[PDB]
Amino acid sequence: GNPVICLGHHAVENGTSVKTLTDNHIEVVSAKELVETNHINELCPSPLKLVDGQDCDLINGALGSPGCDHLQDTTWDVFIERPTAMDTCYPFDVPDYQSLRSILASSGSLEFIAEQFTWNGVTVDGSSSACLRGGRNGFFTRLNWLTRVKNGNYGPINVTKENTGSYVRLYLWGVHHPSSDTEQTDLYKVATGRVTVSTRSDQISIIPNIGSRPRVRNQSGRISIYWTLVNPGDSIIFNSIGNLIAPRGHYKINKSTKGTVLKSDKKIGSCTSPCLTDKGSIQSDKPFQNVSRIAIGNCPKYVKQGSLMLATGMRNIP
Amino acid sequence: GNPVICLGHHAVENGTSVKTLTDNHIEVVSAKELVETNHINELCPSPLKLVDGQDCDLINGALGSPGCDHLQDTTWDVFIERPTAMDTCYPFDVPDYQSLRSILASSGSLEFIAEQFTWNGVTVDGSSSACLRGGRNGFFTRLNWLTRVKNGNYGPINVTKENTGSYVRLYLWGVHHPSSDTEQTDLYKVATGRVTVSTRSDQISIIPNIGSRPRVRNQSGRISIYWTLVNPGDSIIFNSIGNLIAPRGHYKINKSTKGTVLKSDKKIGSCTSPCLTDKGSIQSDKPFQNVSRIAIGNCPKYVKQGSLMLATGMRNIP
Amino acid sequence: GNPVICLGHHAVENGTSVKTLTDNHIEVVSAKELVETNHINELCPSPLKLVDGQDCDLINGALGSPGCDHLQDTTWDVFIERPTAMDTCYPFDVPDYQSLRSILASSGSLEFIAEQFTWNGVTVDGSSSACLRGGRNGFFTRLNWLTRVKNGNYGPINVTKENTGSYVRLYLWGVHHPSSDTEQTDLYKVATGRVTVSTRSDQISIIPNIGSRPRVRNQSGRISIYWTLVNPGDSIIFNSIGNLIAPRGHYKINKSTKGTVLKSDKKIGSCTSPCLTDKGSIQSDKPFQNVSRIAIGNCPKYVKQGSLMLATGMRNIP
Amino acid sequence: EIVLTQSPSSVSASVGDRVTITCRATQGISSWLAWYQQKPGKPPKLLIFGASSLQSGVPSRFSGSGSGTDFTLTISSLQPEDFATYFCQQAHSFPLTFGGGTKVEIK
Amino acid sequence: EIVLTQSPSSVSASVGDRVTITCRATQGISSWLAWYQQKPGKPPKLLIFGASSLQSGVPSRFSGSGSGTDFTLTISSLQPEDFATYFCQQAHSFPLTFGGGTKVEIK
Amino acid sequence: QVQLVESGGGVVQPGRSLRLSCAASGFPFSSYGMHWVRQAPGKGLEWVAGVSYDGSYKYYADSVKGRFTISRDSSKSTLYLQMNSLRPEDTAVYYCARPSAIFGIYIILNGLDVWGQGTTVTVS
Amino acid sequence: QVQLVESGGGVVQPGRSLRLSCAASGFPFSSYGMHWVRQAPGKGLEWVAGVSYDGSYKYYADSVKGRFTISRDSSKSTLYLQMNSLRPEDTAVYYCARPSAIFGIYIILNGLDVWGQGTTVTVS
Amino acid sequence: GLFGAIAGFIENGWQGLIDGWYGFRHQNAEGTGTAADLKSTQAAIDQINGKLNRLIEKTNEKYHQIEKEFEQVEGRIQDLEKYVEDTKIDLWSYNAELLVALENQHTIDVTDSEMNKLFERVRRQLRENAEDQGNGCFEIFHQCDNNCIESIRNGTYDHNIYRDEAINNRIK
Amino acid sequence: GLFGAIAGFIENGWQGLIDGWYGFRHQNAEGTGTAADLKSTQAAIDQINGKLNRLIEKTNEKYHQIEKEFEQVEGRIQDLEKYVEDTKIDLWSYNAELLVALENQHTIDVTDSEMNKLFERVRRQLRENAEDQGNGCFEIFHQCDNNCIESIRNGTYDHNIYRDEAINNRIK
Amino acid sequence: GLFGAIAGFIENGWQGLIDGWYGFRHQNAEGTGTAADLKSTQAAIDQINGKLNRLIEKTNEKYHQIEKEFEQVEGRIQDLEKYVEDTKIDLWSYNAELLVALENQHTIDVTDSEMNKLFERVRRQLRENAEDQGNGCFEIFHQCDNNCIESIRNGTYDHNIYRDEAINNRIK
Ligand SMILES: *[C@@H]1O[C@H](CO)[C@@H](O[C@@H]2O[C@H](CO)[C@@H](O)[C@H](O)[C@H]2NC(C)=O)[C@H](O)[C@H]1NC(C)=O
Ligand SMILES: *[C@@H]1O[C@H](CO)[C@@H](O[C@@H]2O[C@H](CO)[C@@H](O)[C@H](O)[C@H]2NC(C)=O)[C@H](O)[C@H]1NC(C)=O
Ligand SMILES: *[C@@H]1O[C@H](CO)[C@@H](O[C@@H]2O[C@H](CO)[C@@H](O)[C@H](O)[C@H]2NC(C)=O)[C@H](O)[C@H]1NC(C)=O
Ligand SMILES: *[C@@H]1O[C@H](CO)[C@@H](O[C@@H]2O[C@H](CO)[C@@H](O)[C@H](O)[C@H]2NC(C)=O)[C@H](O)[C@H]1NC(C)=O
Repeated sequence: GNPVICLGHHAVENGTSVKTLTDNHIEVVSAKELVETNHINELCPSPLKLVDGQDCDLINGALGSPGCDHLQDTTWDVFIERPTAMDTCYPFDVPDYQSLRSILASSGSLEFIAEQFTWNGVTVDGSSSACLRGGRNGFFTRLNWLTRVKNGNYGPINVTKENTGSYVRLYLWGVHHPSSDTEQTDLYKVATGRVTVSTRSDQISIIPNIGSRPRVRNQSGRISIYWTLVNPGDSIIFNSIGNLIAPRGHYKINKSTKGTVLKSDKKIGSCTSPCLTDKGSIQSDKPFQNVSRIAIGNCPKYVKQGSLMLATGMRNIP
Repeated sequence: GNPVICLGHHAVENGTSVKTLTDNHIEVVSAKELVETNHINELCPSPLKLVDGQDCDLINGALGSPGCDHLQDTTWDVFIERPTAMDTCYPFDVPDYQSLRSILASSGSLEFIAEQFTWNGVTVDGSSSACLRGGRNGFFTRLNWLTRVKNGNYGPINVTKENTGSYVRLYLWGVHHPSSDTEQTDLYKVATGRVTVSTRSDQISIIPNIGSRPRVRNQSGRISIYWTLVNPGDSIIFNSIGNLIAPRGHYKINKSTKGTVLKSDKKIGSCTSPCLTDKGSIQSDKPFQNVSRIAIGNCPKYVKQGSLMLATGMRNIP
Repeated sequence: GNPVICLGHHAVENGTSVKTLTDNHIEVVSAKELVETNHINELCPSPLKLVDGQDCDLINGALGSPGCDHLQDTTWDVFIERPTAMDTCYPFDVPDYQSLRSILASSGSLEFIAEQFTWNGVTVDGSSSACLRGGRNGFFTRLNWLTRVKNGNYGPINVTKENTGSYVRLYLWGVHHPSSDTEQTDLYKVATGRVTVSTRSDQISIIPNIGSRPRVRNQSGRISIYWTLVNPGDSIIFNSIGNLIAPRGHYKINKSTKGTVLKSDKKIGSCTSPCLTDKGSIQSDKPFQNVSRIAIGNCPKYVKQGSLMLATGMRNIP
Repeated sequence: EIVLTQSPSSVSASVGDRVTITCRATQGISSWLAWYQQKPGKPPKLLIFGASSLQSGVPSRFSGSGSGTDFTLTISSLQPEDFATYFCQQAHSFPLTFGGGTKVEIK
Repeated sequence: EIVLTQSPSSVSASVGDRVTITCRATQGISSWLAWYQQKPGKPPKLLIFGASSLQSGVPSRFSGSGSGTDFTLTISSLQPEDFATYFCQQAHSFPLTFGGGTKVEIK
Repeated sequence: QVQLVESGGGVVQPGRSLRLSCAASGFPFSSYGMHWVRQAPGKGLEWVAGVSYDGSYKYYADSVKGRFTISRDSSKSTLYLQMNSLRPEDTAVYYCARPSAIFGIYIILNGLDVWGQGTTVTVS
Repeated sequence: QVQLVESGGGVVQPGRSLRLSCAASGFPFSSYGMHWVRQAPGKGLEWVAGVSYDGSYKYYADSVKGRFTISRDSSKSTLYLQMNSLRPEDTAVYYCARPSAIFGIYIILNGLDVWGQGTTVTVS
Repeated sequence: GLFGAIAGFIENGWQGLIDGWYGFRHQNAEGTGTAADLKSTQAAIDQINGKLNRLIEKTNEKYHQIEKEFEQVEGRIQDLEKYVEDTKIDLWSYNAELLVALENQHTIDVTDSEMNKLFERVRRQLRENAEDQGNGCFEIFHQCDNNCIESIRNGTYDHNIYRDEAINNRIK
Repeated sequence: GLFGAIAGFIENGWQGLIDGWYGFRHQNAEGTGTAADLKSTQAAIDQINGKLNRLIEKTNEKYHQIEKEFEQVEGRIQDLEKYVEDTKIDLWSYNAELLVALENQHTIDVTDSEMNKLFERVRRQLRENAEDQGNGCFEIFHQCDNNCIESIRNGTYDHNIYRDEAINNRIK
Repeated sequence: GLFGAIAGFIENGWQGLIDGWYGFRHQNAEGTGTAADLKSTQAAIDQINGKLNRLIEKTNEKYHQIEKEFEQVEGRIQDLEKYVEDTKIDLWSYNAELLVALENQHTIDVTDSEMNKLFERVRRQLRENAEDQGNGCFEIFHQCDNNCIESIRNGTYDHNIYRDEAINNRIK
């Protein structure tokens, strides 16, 4: 009956299963999940500065369509476009639409630096029954619809603006595509218009085309939206003999530095989370996640696995 | 002379060499190769549904050029373009050619939904000696060449179609670029044509350009092919005063879901393999491969190495 | 007093700290740094063949602007663009500027294969005071400014060149955008010019727009630069009734094969290094680096860490 | 015993400053450090166990570091409620040691 | 011993059905399971060894799964010649055990 | 939910005795080891006593060895701090603290998760 | 090419003996261990006997221990199943089977690669 | 495990051991008992926590990215934007799958090692006064009361004290 | 190897061992013979097969991708489409090279562990009746017939049986 | 370490050991001395150099790439060209961080093993003529002059020579 001293290890009744290099199902004592699979279902307004357009996409907000009166002078870390966003103004397309959106979203600012132009020889402040602002004919809050002098000519426009400031200026302008040769002559009196916007390094000129497009808000014509950047020291010139949709100023190119846009339909709560997804915010300390590939902020890395169990204990053998 | 019991391990005469963290050449008893380097040299028609254009590239098949009669209503998991494919019709270019061929290849279907149009005030079904179908002047089977009324005007076209179905419609149309001002007036009677195809959300308008191009099939003119998508509820409008190459219907936008195009020259065999490459099919259970970076299907991951030996046995020491 | 034999391991006074899977700070005897952080501050001209434009960007060199006389017929493994590069000729823009730069840089050659054209019915060798070559009105060395016959017409241009060689010909041409209806008629006598360059498989046609642009070198007009590739067996046709900026030959498409362009301001030394960066060359045997993401040649892989210490010795326990 | 030395003994800072605190012992206590927040007249609240593991519910701005010899408590963006006295705890072997206290006043 | 338990004991199915069979033992037999095909009056043929490794020449529709405790034999697209009785084998230690047989009939 | 309630702090004279108590609520008290930590008023925290889960292994600070006695009750789920031979050096705000639990086991030697409200012991 | 031929199956009375043989062809027989597996007619497969490559280590089923005797021969490359004390329980279709070779070792304890045609043993 | 202590010559674990990961379990004249060992338990937790803290360092923070969901087919550019994102997700998913599978193989090896570390420490303590039964227990060939047992568990056991007694009880 | 049994104190392997990965080789009065060991052989194969199955799971299946061969220079877009593919191929090639080298380093250490595992098992069996010669063989200090040898190889060897003979033959 | 020799039962290192990585340190009648051990030192160095040569193979050579710096906002194309480069750098930085941490964890374990390897070798040499003190030192129970010491360090020591003297000094 010699004394015996035994050496062993602890175990538990129900252990967890983890993967190793040599097995798919090894039961260990304790394990921690490394894939986050839950989201709040609400977008947390902290610490990231959010902006809800909530009826206005980002471009409609930049142009100043009726619904977007609340987006003026807004600044954001993340802009939130909604699926319920609706056009409210004259029908328009944007060549390279996705780029202008990305340029606006990255700047993270809708501060419109207003400018006073002298459009010599044209009627200004045109409106359209397709773009109603309070049951009244209106237009884009950041665009000026120029038309021929009353019973007169479309006096040629040769306006210029020097970039004195230290920042790069984004000018938003457009070209009106009429629906009939009557409209083109009723408005600008030239049978064929021309719009030429240029800087010292890059340029773009458009001659508008007449024709019928599907009626949107009882309008067959269109307005093509373009944009021109002006670096410090450079000068921009708006030269047009017809169909110019003039700007009222410029936006300020800011630094990306957590500035982007997120397309989601979730409401903005009062929670706090440094990670946003289209499905809602993520509150986790886990490295990975299967919530969504769309992840803005300090987020876990999106993976395809829904569960990756890290062994935090020895082998469990009851 | 006490009894001795020894403990050891097996060995073989000729072992295999493997890499480890601390050596480039370690001889182990047994090893498996993880990099597949062999291919069948034929394309297996199972389980992936293949389609051989075999004289017609995808776009030529979509337009309906002479050779592509056999491609009508075909469906595929992988379309196969050949290097021996040849243009057979009126010379044409396609702005963003690779985008429209990657839309037709993703959809994985050449089902043409035929529609009846009423092009009011024009001759229809024009043909060219540069596009022969059985030693006879023909044209793209999915396009309608519209010219002026015989000894008359090019009655202005304002045809529309509303998307009533639940799918997105892909319309294929074009614009004729004549060779001389004679041909333009001889065909559409206007000095300068115009083609404006539009929906409610996106538009495109083209005014053709007269001039000499290199003779292709004895033709100096060209046709610029364009495409317009129409979402459910939207409407498309073909508005033109000249030079319109009209459609005869639309294609149905399907789901990607293993639908693509592979540019190969290998014959389609009778084998079975879930992985296709430009160099033929791969039959393997290995994780990696050095056959080709072009791999479609359940394929091993392409690597640069030609051999990665995994050790499946102990250290061999004879 | 039995004899004792002890077994141990060496140690040092000051060890090095490394990271493991289970600790951020473990002191081992010795350790090697894997991230290179130092660069020469000069660009080594060996073994890579370098070319300094040094007042001329690549595109200006390809066109032949005044400063770029030293870039003629140069070949390079790496072209070097300086920040001090300046425009020196008639103001010009390039649609898809970045692509033409990429095509020229990857070819790694400014060998200009000169050709003799017969521009029938025009004055040749035009020059502008905006483009001075030795206090004298000059022009791009690789472009030919065509204007109407002296007190005559702009006799239509219908020139064609067949590709007989085995290589792909890059033709650099342009379109002049005049500043006023006077200039257009003063130069080419048509109210509206046209430039149509085309091959058998791809084409492009431009009708120039008239109007004011900001004065650059006392010139309000512009010249849009385009390019056309011609495969062996194919022919290119220059058709123009006005405003054509004709070529003087073509460039030979070469193989990428260490051919690119690097934007740096560091001087070219006399050192030797198989790796270049925008901040200078890297002379290291380390796997990683934090010098610059811009790395050309046999370079360490850019990482975000500044110090990754690999343990090259046992644990150091004094 | 094992002696803990907190440096500095006190510090004043405005809201938003990058605050740095050190706990400093003698033996190898590799990972057994515990940082505590303390308001006057209130019991402590465990902030960081394991010398880096953030406690459940504690904001992510609180961060701990160090291993074996040199320990550190870092706070990225200080908040008005964070004005408190901070204590580190040795947990390698008995007896349990604590520090001299590192308070954060107003500046 | 080690007792194997095949489920179900028989099944009827048409050509093209997703057939599932289970082998079910007592001890940790790691990954040592061998599935066999058997036509009446004919000796067995090894279909799956290692409980997952497809035998050479056996079509890719036959597939095996399981580890340690629960085992499974799955057939994706049944064919007319695949009508047979199926047996699983324990191979962890002596004695060698087989199952009760799982026959596939015509439906 | 989970919290620890303290009691026993009062005004006492040097040389005599007191007993403080810490009643647990909301967690398996008998599974954890427990600690008593005293904040000497004016100074910082000072660990004084600590007991294992069963009550067989008891750990004391060098200042109170052979002077204080810790114990615990499983039926009542209460932690007893029996103080003998008091003196004004032992004047402190007493805290009962619960060492944190780690992945699988309930170690006695770790950081302290939950504290009591703090009951003051004054020795005049 | 490679296969196993069986023989010896006949009609026998209980209590007596038989000897079944399994001739190998097309593989290194003396390198593999070998097994006898019997399919009781009506029931499934039932392992009965197995032998190592050299023939020094023999493994039997609990129903036939001390009753049957397995043996092999390198010179004839044949497998012997000497059955004594037969009884109708032993009535079965006998199969000689070959355990699969894995990695580089010719293990005795694995799945069975090659089978014989099946020789029926009837005991009335 | 690589050492074969856990799931090896240590048949199973002890659920009654709740204050530690490794412990002693004795049988002497006065009775029986079980106590955890701190050093071994502490070392194992340190290396698990040490690798847990390494896996949490928040280093992924991106705001402006590329679009990852599209409402209309576009072709070349969309094909690239989708392929770029898919290639990334694949690589990170492999990085994660390999990391977990590898950190677990090491974790189970570390704990198996720490169990063997404790056993080897006790083996070297008694060092002629006990024999390895094989199941992780030591037959102590001398009287060892509870104070003697504690001296083994806190590392103060002097083998020279019982060497004469033990060698005699083993050899004869 | 980390344990130094294979390519260590076990000088070399046995090519006559064809029925197993680890085996016994004895010399008693009746003669000599070699037998494989099943448990050690099975544990090694299970861990090799286990990691083999892990490396075959078919997870890569893409159909629509980006073009990876070009018949004309284009510039910006083509440069990106190439750089994306090149970046992917390099990363996967590294992921493969590191995987093989790492799994092999582990594989060789596992087989070296299982060899030492078997040796340590037999060491604990005899446990005063034999001594470690060093080469992986035990000098059994008592008569051990073939039935005694098999008792060591199937784990039924009772050391108390021969303890009296064995100690006497060792000490004197 | 996984074997617990270095930073384990070997208390600390010897800075006087300047001619190797592992060595002997004895005390016999004639005096005391230290000598390195080549075999253990070489095996460690060859496995550190073997993994050092693996990490230097120059395989990264790219010349034409995509632009990674931009002087003007462009939008969609620039977003992708940036996001591609960012995705790559992240994946390589992880490939580098995991590589170092893993190679170090293995390195420290290899050296800990080579230490335990040497200790085990000498243990098998003396056999019953020495006992494990625990600190990595063996108490040799017989007279062992410097030639006897050298016989232990170069592997020629015959235990059967001092077996009678040694057992007698241990048991009594
Ligand atoms: C071209 O065709 C369209 C439709 O075929 C014409 O537009 C429609 O006008 C009616 C008027 O009651 C509206 O209700 C429809 O909504 C319009 N259709 C569309 C698609 O917008 C259009 O007027 C025609 N153009 C010309 C110049 O006659
Ligand atoms: C993330 O992964 C989890 C699995 O790890 C997914 O969910 C589970 O789905 C199964 C059905 O297959 C249910 O039986 C489980 O109850 C679910 N568990 C949980 C925790 O959700 C989950 O759907 C994945 N999420 C996404 C967005 O893909
Ligand atoms: C895939 O890799 C293999 C090598 O691992 C390449 O093939 C061999 O090429 C060498 C010459 O460099 C010959 O000596 C060998 O006989 C070849 N072996 C085989 C099996 O082909 C092979 O070419 C690579 N495949 C591709 C498509 O590059
Ligand atoms: C590369 O990484 C190093 C760090 O490893 C960076 O530099 C050091 O910067 C710190 C301050 O943050 C100084 O205290 C050190 O003295 C610096 N050391 C060296 C060697 O520079 C370095 O700036 C990084 N380089 C780049 C280009 O990012």
